[PDB]
Amino acid sequence: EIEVINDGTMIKFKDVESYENALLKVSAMSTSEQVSFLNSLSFKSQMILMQEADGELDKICNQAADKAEFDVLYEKYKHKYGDVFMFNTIDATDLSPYSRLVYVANEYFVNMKGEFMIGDSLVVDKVYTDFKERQQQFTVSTRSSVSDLSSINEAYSRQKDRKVGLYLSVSSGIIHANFTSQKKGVFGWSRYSTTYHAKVNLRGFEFAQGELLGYGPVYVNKDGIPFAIDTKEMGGNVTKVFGRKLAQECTGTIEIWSRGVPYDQRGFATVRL
Amino acid sequence: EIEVINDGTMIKFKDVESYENALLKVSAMSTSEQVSFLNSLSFKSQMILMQEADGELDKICNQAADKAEFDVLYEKYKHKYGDVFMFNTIDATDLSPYSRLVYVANEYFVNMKGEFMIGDSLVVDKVYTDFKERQQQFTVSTRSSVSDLSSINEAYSRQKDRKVGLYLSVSSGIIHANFTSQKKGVFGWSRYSTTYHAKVNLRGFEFAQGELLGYGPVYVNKDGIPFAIDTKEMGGNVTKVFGRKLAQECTGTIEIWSRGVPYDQRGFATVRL
Ligand SMILES: [Cl-]
Ligand SMILES: [Cl-]
Ligand SMILES: [Cl-]
Ligand SMILES: [Cl-]
Ligand SMILES: [Cl-]
Ligand SMILES: [Cl-]
Ligand SMILES: [Cl-]
Ligand SMILES: [Cl-]
Ligand SMILES: [Cl-]
Ligand SMILES: [Cl-]
Repeated sequence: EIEVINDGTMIKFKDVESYENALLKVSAMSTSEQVSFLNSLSFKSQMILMQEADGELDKICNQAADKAEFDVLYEKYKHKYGDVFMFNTIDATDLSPYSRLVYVANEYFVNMKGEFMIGDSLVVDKVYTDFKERQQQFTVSTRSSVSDLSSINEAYSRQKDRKVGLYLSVSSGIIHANFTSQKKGVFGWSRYSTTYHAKVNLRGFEFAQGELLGYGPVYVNKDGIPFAIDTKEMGGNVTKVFGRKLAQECTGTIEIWSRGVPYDQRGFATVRL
Repeated sequence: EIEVINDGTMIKFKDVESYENALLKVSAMSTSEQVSFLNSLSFKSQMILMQEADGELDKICNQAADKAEFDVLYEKYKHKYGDVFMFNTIDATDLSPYSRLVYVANEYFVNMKGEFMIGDSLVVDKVYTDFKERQQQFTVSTRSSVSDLSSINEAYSRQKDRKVGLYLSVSSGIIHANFTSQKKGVFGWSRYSTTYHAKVNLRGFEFAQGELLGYGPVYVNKDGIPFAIDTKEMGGNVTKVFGRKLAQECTGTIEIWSRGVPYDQRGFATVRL
């Protein structure tokens, strides 16, 4: 038996067996079935609040005309849900509220204080102290990592058994590029030959164009001119004069992929030279 | 003019113009053309050493019968190249030596001490203090991150505009699962409905099988039995009784992907419950 006590503010189970059984039966239902089974019991659990919280976040993203308006709405939203729920302290672009619960499926029966009862025993369910405790791990290593536009002068894409990079530096107006590629073997990562592919869009820039039809290498103006680099097969450590600076600042973006790293998985970087 | 002095141990350029020109012309050549142009000058540069270092690492991976033998070979290799070159201090599976040079294309002309000359001026080229200084960045954010088998009880795949996760925890033998999914909007990440896909291979495990043909939910033995989970469309925060422990330890692996995150980009995790 499931009993709603303390004027619809507490779920009480007969014993451990009743609780574990109700958890299995309720967690196996569809969201609508769960919402209706809880409506049957006239009990608002943390799960019903999560439905509401998620519904309200989706509506805030739809009514907000601009960032400043969203910021006003979202501050009120966080204040509203930021006590029962927890927000992402690592990535501030992740807007969603989170359960504080370690034993996640208990969300169906815990109340607004994270409580439920087994007979005369009160269970204050196990919670995370902070969001960082939930995502905490001893590892630094990942299967895959691809750089975004917040990476400065360094673009990479490390996949499961192939890596590619484009590293930029500048000495007296001369821009140096390092094209890199590795393959995962039985003993680890080692350099291997590949074809490099880049998409360069830079301001105040001259490209060090390679020899073509017996003309060049020559500095070709690419000031705000997007262009592509599709090399021939080369080693895993290629060093090149990438170009020169025409102005005080050389800004823009770079994208890098290879024969082994597909365009979809290309690495990005903002250029500041 | 390019002049090899101090009995083939130093490259001397006439002026800055000669150096910048030779750097452009040499960096635009093919690897073989560069190796031959340097052989023409009877000068061994850091570039020729990198060719040798890379060639020797590839040969060590081919002659090593096992890890312990490689370890003996690779210790001697590191000692040999670990002064002129730099090894990866962050990822120990990355075996390759690295240039200490900031201005990478200078590898063609720098000697074994990272030197070259402009007339009577000696240039001790700019180097990185440590490997960490080369990979150093202020950002924590990436475009893409996928967990590997070193991630314990948490598998994820965060792509450019879609995320998926499978988080496991255990309370008194009852295993709790959290299936998560987010989409990137104009204001950031928010929850959205998707179809989840998992590949589970666990020891000492009973799966909490959902209702099928009016039978269950029921605990089905999956002790060392690989099996798949292909859900129907569900929200971005699904909580489930995943199963139960049959023994003292529940170990194995989990793989997670979704309708938005393709199988290729599926996240991994080792399970220890
Ligand atoms: Cl009452
Ligand atoms: Cl990006
Ligand atoms: Cl400069
Ligand atoms: Cl090209
Ligand atoms: Cl390849
Ligand atoms: Cl001499
Ligand atoms: Cl992996
Ligand atoms: Cl346990
Ligand atoms: Cl299934
Ligand atoms: Cl989708």
